[PDB]
Amino acid sequence: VRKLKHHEQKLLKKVDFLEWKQDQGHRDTQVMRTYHIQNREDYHKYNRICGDIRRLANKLSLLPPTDPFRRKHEQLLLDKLYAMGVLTTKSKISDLENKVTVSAICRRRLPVIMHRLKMAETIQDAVKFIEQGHVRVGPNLINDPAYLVTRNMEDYVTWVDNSKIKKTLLRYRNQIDDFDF
Amino acid sequence: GARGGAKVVIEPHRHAGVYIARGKEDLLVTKNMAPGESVYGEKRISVEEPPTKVEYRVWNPFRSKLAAGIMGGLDELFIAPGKKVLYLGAASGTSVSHVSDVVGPEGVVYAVEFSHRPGRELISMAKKRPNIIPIIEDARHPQKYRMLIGMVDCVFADVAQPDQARIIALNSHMFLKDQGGVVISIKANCIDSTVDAETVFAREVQKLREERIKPLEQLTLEPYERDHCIVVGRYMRSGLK
Amino acid sequence: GPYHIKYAKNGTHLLITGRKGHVASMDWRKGQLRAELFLNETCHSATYLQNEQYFAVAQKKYTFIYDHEGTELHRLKQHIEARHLDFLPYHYLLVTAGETGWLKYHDVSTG
Amino acid sequence: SRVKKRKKYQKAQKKLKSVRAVYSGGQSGVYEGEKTGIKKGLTRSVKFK
Amino acid sequence: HTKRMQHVFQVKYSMDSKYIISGSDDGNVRLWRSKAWERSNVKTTREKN
Amino acid sequence: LERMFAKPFVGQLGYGHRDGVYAIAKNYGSLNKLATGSADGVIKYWNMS
Amino acid sequence: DDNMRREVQRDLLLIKHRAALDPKRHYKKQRWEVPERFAIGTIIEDKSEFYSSRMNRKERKSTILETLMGDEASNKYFKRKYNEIQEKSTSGRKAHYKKMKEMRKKR
Amino acid sequence: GLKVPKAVQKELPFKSQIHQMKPQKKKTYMAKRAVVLGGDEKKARSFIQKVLTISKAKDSKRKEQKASQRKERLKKLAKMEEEKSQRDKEKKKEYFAQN
Amino acid sequence: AKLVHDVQKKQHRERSQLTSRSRYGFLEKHKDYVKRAQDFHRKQSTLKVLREKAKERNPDEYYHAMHSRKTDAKGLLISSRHGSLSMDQVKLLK
Amino acid sequence: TRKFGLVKRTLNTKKDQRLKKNQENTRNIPQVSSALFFQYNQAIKPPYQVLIDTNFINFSIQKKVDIVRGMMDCLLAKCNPLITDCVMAELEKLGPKYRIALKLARDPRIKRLSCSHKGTYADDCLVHRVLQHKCYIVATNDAGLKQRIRKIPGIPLMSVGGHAYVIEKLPDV
Amino acid sequence: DDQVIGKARSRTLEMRLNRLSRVNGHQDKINKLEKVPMHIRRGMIDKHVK
RNA sequence: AUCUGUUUGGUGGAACCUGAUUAGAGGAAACUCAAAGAGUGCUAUGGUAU
Ligand SMILES: [Zn+2]
Repeated sequence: VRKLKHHEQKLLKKVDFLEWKQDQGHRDTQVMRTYHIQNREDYHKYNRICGDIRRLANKLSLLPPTDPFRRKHEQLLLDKLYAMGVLTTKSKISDLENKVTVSAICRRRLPVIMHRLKMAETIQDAVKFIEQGHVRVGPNLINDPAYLVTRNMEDYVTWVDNSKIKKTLLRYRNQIDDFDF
Repeated sequence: GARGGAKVVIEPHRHAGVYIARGKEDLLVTKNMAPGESVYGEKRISVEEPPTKVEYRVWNPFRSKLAAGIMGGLDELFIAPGKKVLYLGAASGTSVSHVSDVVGPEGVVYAVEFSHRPGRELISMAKKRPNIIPIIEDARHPQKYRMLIGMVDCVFADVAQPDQARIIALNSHMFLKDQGGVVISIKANCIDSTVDAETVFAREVQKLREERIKPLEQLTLEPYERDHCIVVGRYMRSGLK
Repeated sequence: GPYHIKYAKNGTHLLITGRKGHVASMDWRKGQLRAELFLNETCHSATYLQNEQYFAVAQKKYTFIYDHEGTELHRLKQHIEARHLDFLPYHYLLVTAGETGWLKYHDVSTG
Repeated sequence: SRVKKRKKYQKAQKKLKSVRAVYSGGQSGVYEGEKTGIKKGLTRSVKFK
Repeated sequence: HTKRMQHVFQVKYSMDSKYIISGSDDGNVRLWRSKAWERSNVKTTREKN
Repeated sequence: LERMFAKPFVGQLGYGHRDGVYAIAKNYGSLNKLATGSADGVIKYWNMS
Repeated sequence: DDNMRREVQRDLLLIKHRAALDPKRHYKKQRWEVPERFAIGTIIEDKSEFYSSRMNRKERKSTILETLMGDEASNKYFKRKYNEIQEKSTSGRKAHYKKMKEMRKKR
Repeated sequence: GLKVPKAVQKELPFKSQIHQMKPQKKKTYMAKRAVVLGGDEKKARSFIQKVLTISKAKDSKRKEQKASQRKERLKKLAKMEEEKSQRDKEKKKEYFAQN
Repeated sequence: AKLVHDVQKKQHRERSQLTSRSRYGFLEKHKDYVKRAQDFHRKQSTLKVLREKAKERNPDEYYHAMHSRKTDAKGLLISSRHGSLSMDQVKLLK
Repeated sequence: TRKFGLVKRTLNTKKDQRLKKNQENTRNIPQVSSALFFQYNQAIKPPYQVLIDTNFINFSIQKKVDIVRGMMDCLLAKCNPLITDCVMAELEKLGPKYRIALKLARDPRIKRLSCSHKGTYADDCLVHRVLQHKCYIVATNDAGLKQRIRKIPGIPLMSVGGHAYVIEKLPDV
Repeated sequence: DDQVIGKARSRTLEMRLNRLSRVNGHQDKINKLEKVPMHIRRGMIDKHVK
């Protein structure tokens, strides 16, 4: 629509064809762009998990502070998330409500972890390599760019043995050994 | 400093139609409409361009007050290429010729003068510059030459009279366009020698606001001139608020 | 296939939605394609909003509003499994119904 | 005391030139251009608000 | 009304019926529009209709 | 629209009177003329244009 | 033109750094990146300025650099100043280091 | 200047690999080809070198001058800031003595 | 300066190297020593960082620039001095 | 041929022009007045032009000090009082209680200055005028305004205190 | 304090914390009414006063 | 010169630190297709309609 004149704007203050309140600020698209998610419902599946963690954290909070059950379950929930890598630190219990976010789960996706491990220059580039079958976690080749890598599994992410990518790395350093391949 | 055979680098000024000639010294220069001659003996710069030989004229701030305005850094000049300008108080071609240079062949200048002895010289310079309309008539009575002036994009007034505030208003009402420019050169001795310079400038600005001219800026012309200031304003007929 | 077709109110533009998820918006007289989406989902129906610039598509579980070029603008979370779409042009109201048996009116202008 | 105030004043005149321009009689001799150069992108001008 | 108006003692119309002249005891004579939403400019035929 | 365009005040005549205005007379033959008087004893003739 | 004749290039490089040409001038502060449209011109004096502000043809040169080096005072000044800077820049450098290691040798 | 050991140099990440340039010893054909304008132009190539050397040193000295007066001035200001700070505390004790 | 004589603020002249040791060089003073200590620590600080970067290097790091770039048999990077001529180009040059 | 890493097209808030937030997106150094020799205003000479602030008229009535006499007594010179339209607007705006102030403020000796800015805030108007022209004395008792005028160099500042006016930054006294 | 559970424990803690804050914390910042649109809030106040 | 080694310009851009940006950054073509912004031109003329 053309830029509204002064008198039209006053009579049409709330009209917005491109931003609605139910969109929640397009937090959907923004997080998808940063981490290059391809399935439009992957954010909302992550969100529903984040909500359930937050629901339990509240229900634990309302329980009395000295209760052994409260302390036990909260510690278990902190360790589990930290092991997954969603939570960077296990110290403060407020992190369950403040620092549990969809972006936290997204950052553990295989495309991003390669980018942090510098196996790729960019997230978009790293996604292409997964779809090309160059990336393995352990001895299993992975073509799904939504593989959530736990902290312990992050050590086993590596190129495939015969990948052309692996040959360029060794060739660039003049360390290519053709017996291995 | 700027001797005869010395070479210089000509580059454009921030204001359109004005150029700077760099070197050991910097000179404000405007392109010559009538090449091969000087109107008041200024230095000229000749440039070969593909080849035709273009010529430039040096603009001396100590002789023309408008040039002193450029040197001090006036933010806005409504004198620009392709704009009609009404020059009141055109004693001779010392400054009108330079104003004629800036507007270009497309624009025009209406030079208004009262005394006849300089008028004869103003006509003589005018013949060399086709885009100058010389009006040898009293600027206090704009009606006498209404046939000879159309709409003008800006009004420049260098008239040295105590009642210049009335001269600027009457000419602006008849000929200046809405949202048009007004540039005035004020000499405090001429208006009121009894009182200090600042009061006259403050007093003069008030008259312009009364006359529906919104003052945008005032600049003092030192060190080139003492007791002078150039006030640039916009003629806001609709409202000054 | 199969394909569901809805013309614009003034008849200048055509919107076809394949069942397997092929949505195309075009100007059929001059043979100009405005947008073509290959959503890998089950599309049921689509309609033009106030003009050809925007159109709505009833996908598997949510209705989506799209731009003239095919860029998504909103995901209507409140509309669930809409199977029929209609637009009241003067009221700027979008209407939906489906397996939930809920009739939902949505104001395009205010959202 | 007189000598010290003489030198204090002449020193003050020098500083005033740095703060602002001061009229110094105008032009002396042929106009040789602006010795210290022209700045295209600076306005020393006072704007009404 | 206006906070600067203090006691209306005289009210009159312009002879064209478009304006109101008011005189208070504060010492000012004010001008008002007879119809606040109307404007005095000549309107194009499309405006008028 | 009528409300947000309702701008009745247009202005005031000059600087007004020293004391309150108690007598206003309009010229019934001329549109833009007015005569006013104040308790100070002064009477003025205005050009409303 | 893209040819950017070296005579023209040196002229503009001699105006970006004009503050150092003469030790008594001390111009204002400005940057002067090379403009994308400029021209080179020669001043033409008035006939009334024959004695005051006119240059002799033998002194006239096609380029500013030609006239500047033609001067003898400035040419002398740069030789003095440039040599002084070299002494400042060459103090304590490799040549100095070798001497200190040479004295430690008995001869 | 620092000389990185080759063992550390060899095993460096691609982003941080120091570019060390080896000197050329076999004369390149282009090096044997290029023509150098001598005589008059030599006098016009030294001179520009002489001018630029003065201009840098002049700027590099004036820049050091600004940093010298920058230090003395801020020391003067921090004293003024200290006076306005302690006196600010005094006023807020006198005021809240009333309240 | 308050309650201080000018005699109190007298420059203490600073000595020179002995003649017997004159071969070795200039007797360093505290200001001279400070320049050495800072210089060594500045280099050592960077050299420590480079060693740490070597230790944490990921062998699998891949950058598309690896194709254009080349390395030495010693393992050090090779970089072109200015950054081959076809026969047609050579014929014109000759 | 198909491209890899295909993603659904969606509205990009940060870079889309149509959205309002993205749609929206010669240095000047004012000359130091030639009328000022460091901190001494050489241009100001008798008779003086004085700008009246709204508080000044009220406090003048408080102490039974006539505007013309109090000035002409304080500076030993003819003073030309000036009341701007903003100051008059504020006085009218005060209400019936301050009607005495309005009638004195309209004394014909007190000249009037037209103004060309929408707001009626007088403090800003006076501060702008003194900055442009260094030819006015500011007559005010407001604490906020006086401190602003003090920072501006060479602006004599007049106030009403005790039994008569007081002038601060005017050497000729 | 050990027995109390549910909303009462959440409301109890907030009431205690505010009370301690009022002594030293500035009135503007300690207590901030939640943002509600114009038309709604007059509705809530009018009914509540009723 | 198996002399010397500072400076100017060009090539290259390790570490630290700072700033901005981020589905990495660009480039070329046009009687191509769209969505917007600014200015300008045109008797642009029913105050109550032959
Ligand atoms: Zn005002």
